Amino acid sequence: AFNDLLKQVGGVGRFQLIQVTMVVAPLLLMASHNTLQNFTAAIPPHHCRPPANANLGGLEAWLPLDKQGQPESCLRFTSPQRVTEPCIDGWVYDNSTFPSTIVTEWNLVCSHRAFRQLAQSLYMVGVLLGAMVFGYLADRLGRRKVLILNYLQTAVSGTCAAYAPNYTVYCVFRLLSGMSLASIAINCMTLNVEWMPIHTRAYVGTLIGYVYSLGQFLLAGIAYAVPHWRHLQLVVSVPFFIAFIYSWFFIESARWYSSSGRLDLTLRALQRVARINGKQEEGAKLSIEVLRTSLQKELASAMELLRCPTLRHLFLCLSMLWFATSFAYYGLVMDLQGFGVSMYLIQVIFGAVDLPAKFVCFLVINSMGRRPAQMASLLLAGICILVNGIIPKSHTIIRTSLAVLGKGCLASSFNCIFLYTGELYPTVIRQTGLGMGSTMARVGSIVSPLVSMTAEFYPSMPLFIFGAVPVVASAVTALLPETLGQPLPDTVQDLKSRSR
Repeated sequence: AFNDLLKQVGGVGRFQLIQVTMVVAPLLLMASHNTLQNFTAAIPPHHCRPPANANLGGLEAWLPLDKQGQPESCLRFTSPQRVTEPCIDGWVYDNSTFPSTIVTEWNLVCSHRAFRQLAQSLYMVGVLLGAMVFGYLADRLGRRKVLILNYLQTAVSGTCAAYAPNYTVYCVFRLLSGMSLASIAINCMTLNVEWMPIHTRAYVGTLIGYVYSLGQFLLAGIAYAVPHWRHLQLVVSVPFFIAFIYSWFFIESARWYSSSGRLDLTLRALQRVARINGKQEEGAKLSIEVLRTSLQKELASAMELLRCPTLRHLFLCLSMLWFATSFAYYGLVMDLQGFGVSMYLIQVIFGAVDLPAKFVCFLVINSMGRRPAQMASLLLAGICILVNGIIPKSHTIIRTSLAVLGKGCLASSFNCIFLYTGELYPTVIRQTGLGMGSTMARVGSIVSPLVSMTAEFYPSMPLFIFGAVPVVASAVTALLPETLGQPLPDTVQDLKSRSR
């Protein structure tokens, strides 16, 4: 087995530490890139600019007032103070907090407000495309080469977005940045796991969860330090140039070399790692014949998820769970400005709640089971979001606390569904099923900004939709079997025997 060779060349040695750390470091900026528009697309207060030929009755004589006494954002009087007209001459933006965003840069307000959400969706479209395209590319070219390309693409596209001369160019490059960043996240965990012993593989996924949580803190600090969107976009993008330079020194996974029919490449990688780990004597004992015997034994389709009636029910129910969790998650975390508290503080608190959420999810999963944990986390998240849509916006502390609880619950939902999905699918299709679940989540993050556009017509409709979907999904979990205390199924036959 390949695990025996890995233990022979050092187990979790110096090479594993160095390479895993270097590969995992860009996931710190992953959260910044995923939710950057909260700061780069922040919406400052705005109103119509008065006619140029007019002399400032003053500005108040030109602006109709809303029900709360504030000037209207999208209408001005045709004559100084009652015929209203849109902002023909543009808008005046309050620059006290956010001096420059893509909203102020390209006037993404009023009838053009939806372009802000379209840009977010196009980013998530790139994330979806990058998962599929670079998932195939990593298999043909290897994890190391694709990571090298992804770092360069992320650095170049993110920098180009910072220097975009118009909205269209910004969207194109944001989409390209999402393409490579999705591959970075996917191939970071594939490359690191393939170089780690099987009994340490769960720690790799756990460490990645801690890194993403730390990235939310990092975005808060960077955005607060760098308010200007062009500078902010640039500053989270150029670190990937550094990763691109040192990624050349990555060692491709010996397991991928063997699966590609290159044992001499497998041998060279293993001996290099043995040299780094101080196990040169063990590495010098390796040979193509030794590798051939060990990997002889080790060396279904996604359509079977729909062709098999037994696998179809699980796939459909899990797809709803994966979709809803992501759909509600990005519905909530991309609406930071809507809580009335400073977005930097909320971003900090949102990152902090991930840690107790995992601990509480860990406690519930092992005690009650995966199904009640998945049910409760989705149900409570939905209720929290739904109640947030009812409470008036003036109650900032209550609404923010509910949002934090809802965000923590959805983080627990993410933690449970990944573990639940693997124990639900048989070993023949488990990797395909986990990939299809992650795909459904990526679809949810595409749809979520689109639903957010409905706030233009009904201000509270997005929150109701973001809350209703997980509540419905919480009922879907009731159709799933409980996996706590069960052996992992191997074939679809095991699935039917378990049900019987």
